[PDB]
Amino acid sequence: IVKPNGEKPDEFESGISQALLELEMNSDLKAQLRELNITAAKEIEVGGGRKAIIIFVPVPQLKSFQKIQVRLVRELEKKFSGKHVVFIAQRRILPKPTRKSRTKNKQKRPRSRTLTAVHDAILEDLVFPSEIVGKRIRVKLDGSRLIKVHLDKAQQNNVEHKVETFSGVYKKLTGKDVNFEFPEFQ
Amino acid sequence: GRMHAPGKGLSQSALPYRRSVPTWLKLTSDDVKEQIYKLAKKGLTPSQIGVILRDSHGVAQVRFVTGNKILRILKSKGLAPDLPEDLYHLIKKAVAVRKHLERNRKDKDAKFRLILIESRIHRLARYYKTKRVLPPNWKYESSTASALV
Amino acid sequence: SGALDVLQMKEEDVLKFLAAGTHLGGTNLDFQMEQYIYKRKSDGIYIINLKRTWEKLLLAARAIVAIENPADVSVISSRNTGQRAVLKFAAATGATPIAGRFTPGTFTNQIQAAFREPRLLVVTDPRADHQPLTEASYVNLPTIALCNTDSPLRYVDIAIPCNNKGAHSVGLMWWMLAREVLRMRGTISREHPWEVMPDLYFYRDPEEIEKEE
Amino acid sequence: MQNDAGEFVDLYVPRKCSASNRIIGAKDHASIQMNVAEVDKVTGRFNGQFKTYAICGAIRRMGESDDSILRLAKADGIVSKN
Amino acid sequence: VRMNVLADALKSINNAEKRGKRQVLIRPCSKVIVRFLTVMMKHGYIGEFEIIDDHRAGKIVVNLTGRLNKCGVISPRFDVQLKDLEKWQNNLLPSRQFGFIVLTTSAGIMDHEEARRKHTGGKILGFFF
Amino acid sequence: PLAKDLLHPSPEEEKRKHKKKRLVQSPNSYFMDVKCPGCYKITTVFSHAQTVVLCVGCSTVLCQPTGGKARLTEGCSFRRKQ
RNA sequence: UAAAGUUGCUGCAGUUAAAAAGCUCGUAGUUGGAUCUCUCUCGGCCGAAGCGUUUACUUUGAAAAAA
Repeated sequence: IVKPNGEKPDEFESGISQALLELEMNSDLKAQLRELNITAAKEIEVGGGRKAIIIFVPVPQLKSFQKIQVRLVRELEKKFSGKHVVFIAQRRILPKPTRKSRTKNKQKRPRSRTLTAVHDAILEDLVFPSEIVGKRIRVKLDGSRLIKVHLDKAQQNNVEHKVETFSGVYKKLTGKDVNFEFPEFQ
Repeated sequence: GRMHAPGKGLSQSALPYRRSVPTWLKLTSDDVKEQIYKLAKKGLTPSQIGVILRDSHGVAQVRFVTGNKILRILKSKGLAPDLPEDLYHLIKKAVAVRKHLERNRKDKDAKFRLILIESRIHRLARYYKTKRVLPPNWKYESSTASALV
Repeated sequence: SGALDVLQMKEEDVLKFLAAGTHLGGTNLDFQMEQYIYKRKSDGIYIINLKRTWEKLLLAARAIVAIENPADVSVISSRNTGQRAVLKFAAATGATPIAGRFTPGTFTNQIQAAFREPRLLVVTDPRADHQPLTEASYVNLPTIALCNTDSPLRYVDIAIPCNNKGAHSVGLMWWMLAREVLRMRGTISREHPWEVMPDLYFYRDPEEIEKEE
Repeated sequence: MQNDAGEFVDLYVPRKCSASNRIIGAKDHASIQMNVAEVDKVTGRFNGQFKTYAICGAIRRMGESDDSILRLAKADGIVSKN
Repeated sequence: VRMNVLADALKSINNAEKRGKRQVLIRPCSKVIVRFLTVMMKHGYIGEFEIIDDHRAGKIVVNLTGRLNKCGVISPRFDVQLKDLEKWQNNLLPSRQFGFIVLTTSAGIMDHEEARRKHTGGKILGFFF
Repeated sequence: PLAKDLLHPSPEEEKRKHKKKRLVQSPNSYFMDVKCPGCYKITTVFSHAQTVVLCVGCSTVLCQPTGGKARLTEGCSFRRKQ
């Protein structure tokens, strides 16, 4: 099932929760999802006519959601046909404390709740089966920044097709151009 | 370079890029915490605890498995020493040098080295006093030092 | 070359190089000749990558060809190991030879008897031909050199990485350069082997000519 | 070069090193302008064209004229890759 | 010890440009260094650069186009008003036709011309021409 | 010289470097699963262990600390991880 | 006063021309690595009491004897 924070339901989220319920009914992982939960689910066009689906997970469940992440993504790729599935936790970005504000931040903003840390965690989670082994921010002649990510070559073929979908998902919920490549050394 | 020596050594640990628990390590975070607690009960400092966790248990970095540093873990459990490890070792070295100097009073090199060690002790104590790790009344003396050791 | 298969290196050329010891450098390596060496041997000898040797020889031949007055190329050799090779190269290609001692001021002193203003300069050894090379830095003179592993690359514009110590290697390199320059010019074809052979460019010890007479 | 009206007011435009882009001076006698003959791709002969590379005297003094000219030729397709 | 990482970065760039190198490695990187390099790039003085992410502090590989005469830091970071900008330009720049003084203002890091356009003073970080 | 690509060092050159002067620093050390014929379980040993490690199922020395890499006792099979 | 960049903040010198303390430690002083992108009320398309931690900085405005 899906439990949102802003007390608002969605039909695509309803379908994703129904798919998770079906997985709970009949699988070898029924004992896993009966405590886990999701928060939201969104479809976005990656390029051409393709589509990709992003699940959103509470942080404490995320590691548990990463024990069985590959099985679940394969199951939902089979069920949702030619659509890739990515699990990115629901991370809140607190605003940078300026000089003009009022009473909504009485405590110091944690680093984990900053935009930089949240986006780094989003990048780390968006490619979960492959581990990040290097990052290069190249600044183009016009000042725009292209991120190039080096992924572990131990698990390459499982995620090589997922590039140009990783990048689209990142561009959609982060706004930064990101590239993915595989280096000879880790 | 070195604080009190002309050396410009470069040797130090070079951490890997990844901040993740290694694949070979099956120990859970609570298991590492329990091992740390046992090692601390045995009377070992966080440096020694990390050394024997790395060397025998495959724990490359306790921070990347537990999410917390060893000294912070010990403080949270409540079995951390009164004064920090580096300051305690500096005070121990100063006490040893002073005990040597009483029976060897013509050792001017020992006096020079004791001055250097006590300068390091005072710098570390001032830092820990600003960070409130030590009480603001804490002072290093030439008589009560062996009591703290 | 430029990946032009008509310019690619042949089996016969490789055999000539291996027989002359062209690939065999010295025990010392100039830091600017690192890119031309394949690997050091078990006895401290550096092996010269002959693909890079062919590439640099073709580049030098291209530079020589783009001088439509052949006498405006000066071929210099101070060592005896390359004097006959330089003379043969000058005869075949039309360049101007300086075999023997290079008189300082040849390029700079307008009044001297041997004063000349070449457009390109080719030398057998930058170490042994350091005097013309330095004068090349006075009159805007591009320079080609046959460089060993320990050769100094100052004022050397096209450095051909080859053994330039042995007489066989020096003669073969000069013969190959003349062959490439002629082939690019148009005279003599790239299909059948050149009617001249490297042993004409070689140097024979006076005892060898005595043995041959 | 240009004034407000747009006309060119320089005596001449000095050439720049093909390796370092730095201006080659009027009394830099150690600088060279070398031409590399272009070759027909099928016959392998001089077709009358060439590539021009200017190297200042500083680079030649440093011993980097060889590397610079080799790299300029490689980028022009004269030198085979690797 | 090391202070003014921008000074070290600009010194490395200057020394590499004097040597004729096409690239320079700057370490450690910083936000001020990246902003200064971007201001340099928009005027075509250095060209593109890449930020290597090591998990303590960044490095920057800056491609060098041989258009740079001098890049320098002004330490300490003197606070500059719009009136003193002309005096700083006369002191530091080779000509009124080119050369930029980089300032950190409340609107960001920018050259002196953009500071005049935005009508703001600031603290002088350095210059390049 | 004058054109070294600092963004893409060759792996041999980067392994030649000091572990801190690399483009991204990486340790030269490693962890090994070590196994003794007189034992029924493996253990994890740091390549540069500073303590004397003992067999988990026996009382035998496993590696002796040295200046750098530890000296693994003969007869023990060691395999690097990662 | 300028010349005097022969008082050097801009902007000087200190191997041999005048000059780095014999050598370290050390308090004050000076300097200090990366990192963080505007809310309860009132006379329904407005208006606000503010404490958002402040300071430096910068810009603006006010006020500031003529000569």
